[PDB]
Amino acid sequence: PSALTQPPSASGSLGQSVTISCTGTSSDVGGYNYVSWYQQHAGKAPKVIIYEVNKRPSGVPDRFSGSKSGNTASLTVSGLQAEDEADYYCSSYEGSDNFVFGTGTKVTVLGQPKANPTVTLFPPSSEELQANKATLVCLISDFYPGAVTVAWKADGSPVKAGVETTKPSKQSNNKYAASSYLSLTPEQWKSHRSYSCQVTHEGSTVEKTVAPTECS
Amino acid sequence: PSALTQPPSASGSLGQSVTISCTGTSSDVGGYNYVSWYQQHAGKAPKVIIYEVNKRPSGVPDRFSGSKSGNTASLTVSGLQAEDEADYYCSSYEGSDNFVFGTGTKVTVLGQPKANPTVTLFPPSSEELQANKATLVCLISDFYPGAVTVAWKADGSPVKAGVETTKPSKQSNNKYAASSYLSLTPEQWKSHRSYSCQVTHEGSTVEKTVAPTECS
Amino acid sequence: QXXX
Repeated sequence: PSALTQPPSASGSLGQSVTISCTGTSSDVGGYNYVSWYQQHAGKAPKVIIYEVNKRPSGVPDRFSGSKSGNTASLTVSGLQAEDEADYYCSSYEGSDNFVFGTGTKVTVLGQPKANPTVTLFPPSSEELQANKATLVCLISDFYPGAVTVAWKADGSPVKAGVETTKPSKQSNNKYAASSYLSLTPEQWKSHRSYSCQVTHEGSTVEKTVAPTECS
Repeated sequence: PSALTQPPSASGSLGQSVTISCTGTSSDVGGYNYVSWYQQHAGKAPKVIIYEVNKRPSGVPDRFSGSKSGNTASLTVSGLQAEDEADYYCSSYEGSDNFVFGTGTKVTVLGQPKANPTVTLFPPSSEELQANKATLVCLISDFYPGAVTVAWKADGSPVKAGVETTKPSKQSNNKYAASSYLSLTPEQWKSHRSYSCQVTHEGSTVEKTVAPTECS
Repeated sequence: QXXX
C-alpha cells in the first residue's frame, strides 16, 4: 500500500495535449513496471486504458500513451476531446496481495478561466478554547477546475491525524469551495509553534500558516 | 463491448452481512480464477480488497469474502461496519490481456444512528484582517444523515448576500462535514453587533453567534 | 494487479 502521487486537477482546452503524472516512492512506481492507468468516467466504473507502462488494451484510442522515467509514470492525451473528461488513476502491482493505487486526477476540458484558490486559514477561537476544544479550518474557495490537494503540517512536520477535507462544491459563481479541518487538544494547540494548511492546485501550491497566542 | 453484471444497491443491516454478486461470461468470470473485487469510497481511490477470487491483501478486513460459482463471483461483507458504505466493483481477465469491469454496486449499512451536527463558528482571522478582508466560516461537522440547512443572520436578520454553502461530504467516521462562508468588509464586521450561523438538521436547530469582541 |  501507500498512494501514488498524482496531480489534483489536469485541465485542457478542447484540442490540446495533457500529461498526467504518477510519482511513486521507489517501492511501487520506482524501478518496477506493473504501472497501469484507468479512466473513471463520472459515475461509471474504471476502464483500464494502459496496461504495463505503455501498452494499451483492445479498444482504447491511439491518442492515449503511457511512459515511466524512474519514479514517475505519465499518460498523455494527445488531442483532448470532450469525452476525455473523467478521472484517471495509476497503480503498481508490487509482488503480492497489495497492488497500490494512485490518488486520482480530474481531467477537465476548460469551460471558464482557471482559478487558483483563495486559501484562508482560521485559528481555534477563544470561545472554543473555552469549551476546551480546538478546531482549525482551511477554507479553500474560488477555484477552477474543481479539484485540489489539501495537506497539513504541524510545526513544519506533516500531519495525518485529526484531518478531514470536503469534496469541491461549486459555488453560485461556478468557481468552487472546499474546506479541511483539524481538531485537537488545546494543549496539542500549545505543543506547537505553527500549523500549515498547504493546498495544491494545478500550477500553484499555496501554504498558509497559523500560530498560538494568548488573548484571553 | 459489454461488462460484468452487478446490481445497484445491496444494503445489509449494521452488524449483519451483505453479499455482492458479479455475473459475467464463459470467457471471463466463468473461465479464470482472476476475479478482483474493489472498494472505492465516495471521492477516494479504488482499493483492491480481493484479488484472485478469494485472496485478500494483507491488511484487508478479515471477513471480506470471495467466491466464484460459475460466471458468478461473490463478495460477502460480514460484520457490517458503517465504514463499509462504498461502491464495489468487480473485474475479470478476459482473454489476450484484457480485463473487464463490473457495473458497480452501491452498498449501504442499514441502521446507522443519527447525529446532530457540531457547529463551529469562526470570526475574521487576525491576518486576513491585515490584508483587509473578512470571511466568517460556519463549520458543520460530524452530522448524520447527510442533510443540513445553513442560514445566516446579522443582528437577527437574514443575510442572503455573500454566503456560500458546500454540499456535505462523508468523513472518515462516515458522518458528514460541510461549511458555509460569508465574505464581508471589515466595515461590515465591525459595524454589526453579532453574526449568526443557524444550522438546522432533523428538526433541530442549533445556532452559533460571533461578535467583533476578540482582543485586538 | 497485472494478474495477467
